[PDB]
Amino acid sequence: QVQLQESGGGLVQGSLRVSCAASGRTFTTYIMAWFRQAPGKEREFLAAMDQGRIQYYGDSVRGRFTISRDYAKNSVDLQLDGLRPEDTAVYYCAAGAGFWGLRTASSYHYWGQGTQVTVSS
Amino acid sequence: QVQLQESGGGLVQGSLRVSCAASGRTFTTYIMAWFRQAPGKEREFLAAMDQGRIQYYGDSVRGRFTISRDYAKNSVDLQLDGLRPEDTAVYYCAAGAGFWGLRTASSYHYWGQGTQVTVSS
Amino acid sequence: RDMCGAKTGKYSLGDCSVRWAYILAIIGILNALILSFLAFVLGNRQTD
Amino acid sequence: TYFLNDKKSFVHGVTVKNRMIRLHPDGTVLYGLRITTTAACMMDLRRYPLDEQNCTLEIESYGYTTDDIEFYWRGGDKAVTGVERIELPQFSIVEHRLVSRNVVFATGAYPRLSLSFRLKRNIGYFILQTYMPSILITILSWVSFWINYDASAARVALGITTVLTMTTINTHLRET
Amino acid sequence: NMSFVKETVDKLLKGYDIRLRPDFGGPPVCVGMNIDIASIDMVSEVNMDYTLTMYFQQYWRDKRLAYSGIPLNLTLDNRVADQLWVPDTYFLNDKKSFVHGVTVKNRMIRLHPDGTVLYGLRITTTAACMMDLRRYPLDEQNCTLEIESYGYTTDDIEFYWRGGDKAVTGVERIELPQFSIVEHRLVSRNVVFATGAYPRLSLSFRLKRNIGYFILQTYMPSILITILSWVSFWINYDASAARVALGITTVLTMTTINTHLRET
Amino acid sequence: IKVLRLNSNMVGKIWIPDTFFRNSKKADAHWITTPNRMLRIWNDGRVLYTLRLTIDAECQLQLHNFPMDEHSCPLEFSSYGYPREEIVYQWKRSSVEVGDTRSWRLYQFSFVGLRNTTEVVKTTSGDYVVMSVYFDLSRRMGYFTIQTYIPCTLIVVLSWVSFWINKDAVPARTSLGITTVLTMTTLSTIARKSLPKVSYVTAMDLFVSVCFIFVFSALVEYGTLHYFVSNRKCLDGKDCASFFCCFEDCHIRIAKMDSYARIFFPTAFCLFNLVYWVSYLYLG
Amino acid sequence: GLFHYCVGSGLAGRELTCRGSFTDFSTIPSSAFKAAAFFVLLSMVLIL
Amino acid sequence: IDVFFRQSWKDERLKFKGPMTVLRLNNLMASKIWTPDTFFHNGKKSVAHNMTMPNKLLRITEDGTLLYTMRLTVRAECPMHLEDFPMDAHACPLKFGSYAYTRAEVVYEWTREPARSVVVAEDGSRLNQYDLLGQTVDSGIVQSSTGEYVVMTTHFHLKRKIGYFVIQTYLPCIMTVILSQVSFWLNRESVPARTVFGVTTVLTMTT
Amino acid sequence: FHLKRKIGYFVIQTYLPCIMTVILSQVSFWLNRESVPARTVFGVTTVLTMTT
Amino acid sequence: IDVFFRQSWKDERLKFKGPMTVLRLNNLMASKIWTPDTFFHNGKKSVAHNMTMPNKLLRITEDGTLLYTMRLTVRAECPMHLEDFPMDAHACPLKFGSYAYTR
Ligand SMILES: *[C@@H]1O[C@H](CO)[C@@H](O[C@@H]2O[C@H](CO)[C@@H](O[C@@H]3O[C@H](CO[C@H]4O[C@H](CO[C@H]5O[C@H](CO)[C@@H](O)[C@H](O)[C@@H]5O[C@H]5O[C@H](CO)[C@@H](O)[C@H](O)[C@@H]5O)[C@@H](O)[C@H](O[C@H]5O[C@H](CO)[C@@H](O)[C@H](O)[C@@H]5O)[C@@H]4O)[C@@H](O)[C@H](O[C@H]4O[C@H](CO)[C@@H](O)[C@H](O)[C@@H]4O[C@H]4O[C@H](CO)[C@@H](O)[C@H](O)[C@@H]4O[C@H]4O[C@H](CO)[C@@H](O)[C@H](O)[C@@H]4O)[C@@H]3O)[C@H](O)[C@H]2NC(C)=O)[C@H](O)[C@H]1NC(C)=O
Ligand SMILES: *[C@@H]1O[C@H](CO)[C@@H](O[C@@H]2O[C@H](CO)[C@@H](O[C@@H]3O[C@H](CO[C@H]4O[C@H](CO)[C@@H](O)[C@H](O[C@H]5O[C@H](CO)[C@@H](O)[C@H](O)[C@@H]5O)[C@@H]4O)[C@@H](O)[C@H](O[C@H]4O[C@H](CO)[C@@H](O)[C@H](O)[C@@H]4O)[C@@H]3O)[C@H](O)[C@H]2NC(C)=O)[C@H](O)[C@H]1NC(C)=O
Ligand SMILES: *[C@@H]1O[C@H](CO)[C@@H](O[C@@H]2O[C@H](CO)[C@@H](O[C@@H]3O[C@H](CO[C@H]4O[C@H](CO)[C@@H](O)[C@H](O[C@H]5O[C@H](CO)[C@@H](O)[C@H](O)[C@@H]5O)[C@@H]4O)[C@@H](O)[C@H](O[C@H]4O[C@H](CO)[C@@H](O)[C@H](O)[C@@H]4O)[C@@H]3O)[C@H](O)[C@H]2NC(C)=O)[C@H](O)[C@H]1NC(C)=O
Ligand SMILES: CCCCCCCC/C=C/CCCCCCCC(=O)O[C@H](COC(=O)CCCCCCCCCCCCCCC)COP(=O)(O)OC[C@@H](O)CO
Ligand SMILES: CCCCCCCC/C=C/CCCCCCCC(=O)O[C@H](COC(=O)CCCCCCCCCCCCCCC)COP(=O)(O)OC[C@@H](O)CO
Ligand SMILES: CCCCCCCC/C=C\CCCCCCCC(=O)O[C@H](COC(=O)CCCCCCCCCCCCCCC)COP(=O)(O)OC[C@@H](O)CO
Ligand SMILES: CCCCCCCCCCCC(=O)OC[C@H](COP(=O)([O-])O)OC(=O)CCCCCCCCCCC
Ligand SMILES: CCCCCCCCCCCCCCCC(=O)O
Ligand SMILES: CCCCCCCCCCCCCCCC(=O)O
Ligand SMILES: CCCCCCCCCC
Ligand SMILES: CCCCCCCCCC
Ligand SMILES: [Cl-]
Ligand SMILES: [Cl-]
Repeated sequence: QVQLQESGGGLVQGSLRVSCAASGRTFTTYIMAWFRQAPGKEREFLAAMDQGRIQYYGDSVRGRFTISRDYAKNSVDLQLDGLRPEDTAVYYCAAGAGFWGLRTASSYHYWGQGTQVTVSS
Repeated sequence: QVQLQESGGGLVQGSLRVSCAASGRTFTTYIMAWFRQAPGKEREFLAAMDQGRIQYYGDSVRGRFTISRDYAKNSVDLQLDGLRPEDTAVYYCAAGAGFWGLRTASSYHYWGQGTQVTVSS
Repeated sequence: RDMCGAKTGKYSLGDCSVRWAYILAIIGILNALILSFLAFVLGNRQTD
Repeated sequence: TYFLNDKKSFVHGVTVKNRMIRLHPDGTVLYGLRITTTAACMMDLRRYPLDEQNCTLEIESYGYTTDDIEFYWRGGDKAVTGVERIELPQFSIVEHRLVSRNVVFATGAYPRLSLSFRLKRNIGYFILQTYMPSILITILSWVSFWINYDASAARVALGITTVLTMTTINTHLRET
Repeated sequence: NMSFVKETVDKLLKGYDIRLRPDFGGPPVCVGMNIDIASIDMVSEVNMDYTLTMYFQQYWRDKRLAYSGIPLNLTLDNRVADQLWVPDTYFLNDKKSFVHGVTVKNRMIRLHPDGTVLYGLRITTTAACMMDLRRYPLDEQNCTLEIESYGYTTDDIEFYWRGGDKAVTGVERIELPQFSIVEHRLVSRNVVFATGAYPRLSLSFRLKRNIGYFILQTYMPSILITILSWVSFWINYDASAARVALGITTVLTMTTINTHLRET
Repeated sequence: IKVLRLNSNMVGKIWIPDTFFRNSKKADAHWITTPNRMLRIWNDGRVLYTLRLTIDAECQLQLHNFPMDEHSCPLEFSSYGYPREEIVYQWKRSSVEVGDTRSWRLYQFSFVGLRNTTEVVKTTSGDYVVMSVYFDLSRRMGYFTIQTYIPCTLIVVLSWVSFWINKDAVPARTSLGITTVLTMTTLSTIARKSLPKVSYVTAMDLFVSVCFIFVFSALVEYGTLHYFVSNRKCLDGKDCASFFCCFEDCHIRIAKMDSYARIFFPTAFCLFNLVYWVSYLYLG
Repeated sequence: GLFHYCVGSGLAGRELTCRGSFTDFSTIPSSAFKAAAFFVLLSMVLIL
Repeated sequence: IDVFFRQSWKDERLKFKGPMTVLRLNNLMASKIWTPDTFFHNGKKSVAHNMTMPNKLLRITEDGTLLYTMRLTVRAECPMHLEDFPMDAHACPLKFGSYAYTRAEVVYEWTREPARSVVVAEDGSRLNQYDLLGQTVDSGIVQSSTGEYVVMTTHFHLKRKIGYFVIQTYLPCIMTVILSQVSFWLNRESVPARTVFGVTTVLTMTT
Repeated sequence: FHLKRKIGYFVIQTYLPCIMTVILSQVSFWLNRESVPARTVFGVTTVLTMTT
Repeated sequence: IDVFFRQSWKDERLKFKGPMTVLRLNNLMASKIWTPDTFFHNGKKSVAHNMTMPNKLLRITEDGTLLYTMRLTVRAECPMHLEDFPMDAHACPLKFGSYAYTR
């Protein structure tokens, strides 16, 4: 059975690094992505990285968040810099084939449990 | 049965021509050679001609004797020029596929009766 | 028509001529009919 | 530079020649090419399909001896990248290795670099293809033992059919 | 004499701008085209393409290349085609093509006194032809070659079939083992892309597939196998081994021949 | 100096004829190690230009008599650009030479001979002198005899073996007949593989088709025998129908159909083989 | 003949171009020729 | 995939005043000027057609705007996950960008908005066993040993058609199973016949 | 260059199948003569195997 | 057969005196100087490898001795006599010589 563990901090005043490790399936040939869900708002696409090491970013978080992948360890990491109060949300790791997507959540079949992140001024 | 019929002069005081016609098998696709054996001597290589009209000669007879082939008639001819009384011997016609050979008698699987040649000064 | 000429037509030789195979086929017709009657007479002769 | 064990290679030429020249102020030249090359890999298939294969690329200098050119892997073991992202369907890359040495010919000694991969063949495809049908046919061949001795037609038909199926499996294997 | 011809050719080639078409600022250049179909080789169902060898000849007028005092059509060496301007013609549905190059580039360039240029090439091209196989092997297939100018719009270049409907020749001398050329057609029109409108000539063939091969290969054995399937009805009902053997044999053979056929 | 002997450097420097091979599907020169070309210029202005070529030339084959077929494949060449009024080709005294004819790559064919010709072909650009060399090739029977003829005859004999089995051996004889008919379908299918998909019957097709009828007639013979044995149960002044036809007696003599077939089928097959081979080898 | 036929080119020589084959009815010149060839074949089959 | 690949860029060195605003020049002029060194990241072996001539066009506007289009046949890698085969669907990429120029040197952008910047001809479908449901257009960055490069990507979403495999494998298997199950209706004393059923069906399923 | 063909592949893939087919055909001599369908199956299947 | 094909010959025109006894030069010099026009009589579409650069080397000695080597994938004819197949043995030739220059 496939699992996507996540790890990272919960509260910042700010820089952070949220990591995601996959088990039960090698995602070398899949796109690994990070999504974000704030309270009440719908799930939105933060970043994605492809087998060709090509990186796609959302407009809201272009130039701030940096996605990377460790293919040997089967993991995807997201470095977060320039945090703001509206960045408070649950951050989700996902893996998929990118059918009709690379930006739609429906294209990703495997999802992590989510990690809370909060920014306090 | 496969045979090689040899013809040519036997006595000379000189130029001479020895022909060797093959019957019973198509020797066009086999390398065809001429050998010499005086009494109390091992069969030595004089000349040969390949399927590609390429001619090989021994160092003793290079430039003196000339080998030619008629593939339509399935025959090999040897023109002997500059005959000398050290040249008297039995001349053999041979043919075969040249395996580990093309200069050794062992590689030729077909042989003729042989023709005597003598030079008198 | 190209081989023989314009005068050649249906049931008409024209310039061309019959060769040995056609007359041999006619001979074959005659021989076949003769052998057919010979076989009939032999079959009715065997019973006697 | 040339690849000794090459058989057929080309530089990609769309939209232009996939080639890069970059100069630096101190006279340093970076020269990049995008190359697809078919390299010979002689495989020992005695343990096939439970076999491991060494496949190497042999980079060498043709006209320049060690007195003229000296090769090296810049960055050491980090010189070669992207092996971790390769996902072959039939093989798994156990490891890769970089070697630097000198090779002597009649014309002189030349620098040699070797990039070698160890490939372990996957067994699942062969289990689905050959092993499991053979096991199943061998199992079916034992059904004759539960049939009476006087049912000669049935028992002989079953045995002959099992033999024929084994022959067809072997045939379809050898054709590929 | 040859000295005068050499001087005339050198004068024509001196100061000639290959970058500019014959009337760069003027009205469009009219280009006639004709084709001699040497052969059609491999109408492939699996690849959905056909290979077509032809002599493709273009005809136009370039007043820069007009000459006088030489009452001859100067057939020049094909190397000068590189120096002269020629249309940027291409085949849209091409997949793989080349100009034959033995003993030299099979290319012809001929100038006339009034500046007319005749430019011939020996071209073999593999052109895509998507075939509807619903009625296969009783199907009839349209296969086309789509000649078009790439860079020059209708404002710059016009295409026409030289000689009208007689522009394409050699269609009747083609022998296809599987197909018969029932008809060929020539069309001329315009095609609009985002970059502009371009002229388009189209040479279409209609191919009827021959049925004798399939009658020999598939239909007859299937009918004969069905008849041997019927043979079991005259066998005694208690001959279970025989009747089951016949039925199983015929059924599995029909499956086998169908599957073995429909791989190609 | 009477002759300048030169490599391929000046081939592009001097004028060269634009000779091209008309019926070439694919041709290419040789460039290893250097271009396989040679030039020789004599003091009188005679230029000799030689080059090595490998040509894949089309040859439309009529395979009606396959594998007893013979062909005369052409090789045509002419000037591409220059019409007959500008360049004229001509064969030399001994123009087409060959080395070892039967050491070539012709596996399925044997080289009988060759003949050269010249003609004028009219095209849109003009009239061109076309120079042709026809090579006569005759197919060899060995491979196809191994592959198709021997197995088909052997399967027909295997069908004949059914006549000697006891008619009460219903599954045995039925399986034998149907299996022979299967192996014929397969032999027909594989006999066509070497050929293109032509839409006419060849000699091999006719032979395999007749072998099919002989194996089907055998199966139908056993079916009829089994059904009728077990499942069902005026110059003479003679009347013409009695004289000629047979209403007397006749069927009744149905159990002896195996005895009839044992001699009938081999005789029919032998007659068919005799007429077939004689017609295809000698009379045509 | 019935299906096969040879014709000369007409340049003061033999040069007989030969075409026709009963195994391909497309090459037979006419339906009457096809019928005649079929009937002669049937006769051969009967005598054999 | 066969494409007209159009690029456009500003070159102030090539501005001119003349009788016409746009010089629709021969493709030979393209080689005499700078052009982008665009290449396909996942391309395997592509062809730039040159029959009869190089299938390129170059057009220089008076203001210095250059349009440069090429005709290409790109054979690109489309990795697949075949666990749902033949009921699987894929998103085949087509990714291109500069080979030598990094982000600070050359940046690619879509002429129109990305959805309309990639157009597929209505009659241009050479697929046999796939349906091209649509395409999605995007762009991103790639980090390599030589720097950062802009990579412009399209993803063509293909769905396999199951009819071929239904005819090829599923129906033979289904009728083979039914053929095997037919043997249950024969009497138990027909041992050779029922054994023939079983063994022949097993052989057919193995094949 | 003198080359000698290696026989092992053909021994594995042609000679042994043929020898086993011959042995399988000869096995039928040990069955009772009244096993007509069984011995016919032996003969026919071995003949077809040899043909293939 | 993949080969380093090496040739060598004297050319008096290319004599020199300098710091180096041998000039291990780029292969571009081969197109500029004369080289033998060797070809394979029984060859069939041989390949001169050109990755990354043309796999050739040229070396000029001070006395005018030229050494000229090239990497090739020669593809030659080996006529075969399959009567004793698979117990058959063959002798595949490799024949080469000048094209334009006689003995
Ligand atoms: C579509 O796009 C295609 C790709 O762009 C395009 O194909 C290319 O077209 C061009 C132009 O037609 C071709 O270029 C010509 O090629 C001829 C040789 O062709 C054979 O070889 C090439 C590879 O060429 C190398 O090898 C030959 C043989 O030794 C050399 O002669 C070449 O210089 C070259 O050498 C380099 O590469 C080698 C490795 O490959 C190295 O070992 C070597 O060291 C060099 O680095 C093959 O590609 C050809 O095959 C393809 O094409 C054929 C024909 O269609 C097909 O059948 C086949 O399937 C392939 O597709 C083929 O094998 C050259 O002879 C020719 O050059 C001569 O003429 C030109 C002018 O036209 C001169 O500029 C040039 O200098 C040459 O002339 C000199 O040399 C000759 C020969 O000795 C003399 O006779 C002549 O007088 C002259 O001598 C003088 O100068 C010499 C120096 O220059 C000097 O030494 C002399 O002493 C003297 O002073 C030309 O290069 C190109 O090969 C095509 N293919 C490719 C893949 O690029 C296609 O046409 C386009 N289509 C359309 C419709 O537009
Ligand atoms: C796949 O399969 C291929 C084929 O077998 C494998 O190839 C071989 O890999 C081994 C190691 O993995 C290679 O051996 C190495 O060579 C290096 C470098 O040698 C060069 O440089 C040295 C320093 O300049 C020089 O001295 C060497 O010269 C000779 O010297 C040694 C010592 O005297 C002598 O014994 C050899 O005969 C050398 O020829 C050479 O020019 C070397 O550093 C390696 O050494 C390890 O072990 C020594 C033990 O003494 C230790 O001292 C070192 O520090 C080091 O720890 C090692 O010898 C070999 O050359 C490769 N062969 C070929 C043909 O390429 C490949 O490895 C396999 N890979 C995979 C992934 O499966
Ligand atoms: C094989 O399969 C292909 C693929 O389908 C077939 O290709 C088509 O062939 C037909 C011919 O049978 C082509 O039709 C014609 O086009 C010509 C020329 O037309 C362009 O011509 C005008 C400019 O010169 C232009 O105005 C036309 O315009 C539009 O045309 C009309 C309105 O005018 C209308 O159809 C549309 O609005 C178009 O947008 C055109 O673009 C034209 O002259 C033909 O008409 C003739 O017919 C009219 C009656 O309609 C008659 O009055 C005239 O006197 C004249 O006789 C006809 O419209 C068609 O364009 C081809 N399509 C493609 C995509 O190539 C091919 O025919 C098949 N051949 C075989 C052998 O199987
Ligand atoms: C006792 C006697 C029993 C005898 C009964 C024997 C049974 C014989 C019937 C076979 C049915 C075959 C299916 C026929 C209908 C469907 C055939 C069809 O139209 O094909 C596609 C659907 O296929 C599909 O996925 C559907 C595939 C389903 C095939 C199998 C169905 C189950 C068969 C029954 C189970 C065994 C019963 C056991 C009884 C003993 C259409 O695609 P669509 O246009 O959407 O888009 C295009 C793209 O999907 C296809 O190019
Ligand atoms: C579907 C198929 C199922 C069949 C499976 C049945 C299972 C039982 C079989 C096991 C086979 C084992 C394979 C052995 C390997 C094959 C044999 C082999 O090649 O070994 C060589 C000897 O060959 C040779 O003498 C060549 C000749 C070998 C021929 C052996 C056949 C003997 C037949 C006797 C008649 C009995 C009649 C009995 C009837 C009652 C060794 O030499 P060497 O290393 O130098 O290489 C030189 C160069 O020629 C490559 O070998
Ligand atoms: C492997 C077979 C297995 C089953 C065998 C069963 C037994 C059968 C036996 C014999 C007759 C076979 C008939 C075969 C018919 C072949 C199919 C057929 O009729 O096709 C048409 C006729 O083709 C042709 O040239 C064929 C014309 C001649 C047909 C007859 C040939 C001689 C047969 C003498 C038999 C005597 C038997 C005596 C037994 C004792 C062509 O249409 P289509 O539009 O494509 O043309 C396009 C055009 O351009 C091609 O030139
Ligand atoms: C492999 C060949 C074996 C030949 C064996 C020769 C034995 C000849 C003895 C005479 C035939 C005979 O009377 O017995 C067999 C049957 C009649 O048997 P019965 O049931 O009436 O007692 O007789 C018949 O009804 C038909 C006999 C046909 C004999 C052979 C015909 C030629 C076969 C050609 C093979 C290529
Ligand atoms: C489609 C027929 C296939 C071959 C059938 C072979 C077995 C035929 C047996 C004799 C049939 C004629 C019997 C007539 C007597 C009756 O009325 O039943
Ligand atoms: C047991 C009787 C069988 C009677 C039929 C025998 C037919 C055998 C035909 C074998 C193929 C003949 C090939 C001949 C080739 C040639 O004449 O050169
Ligand atoms: C004129 C078209 C004739 C088609 C013949 C088809 C063969 C039928 C065989 C019975
Ligand atoms: C299809 C051939 C059917 C043959 C029937 C034979 C009947 C014989 C009645 C005595
Ligand atoms: Cl005929
Ligand atoms: Cl597809």
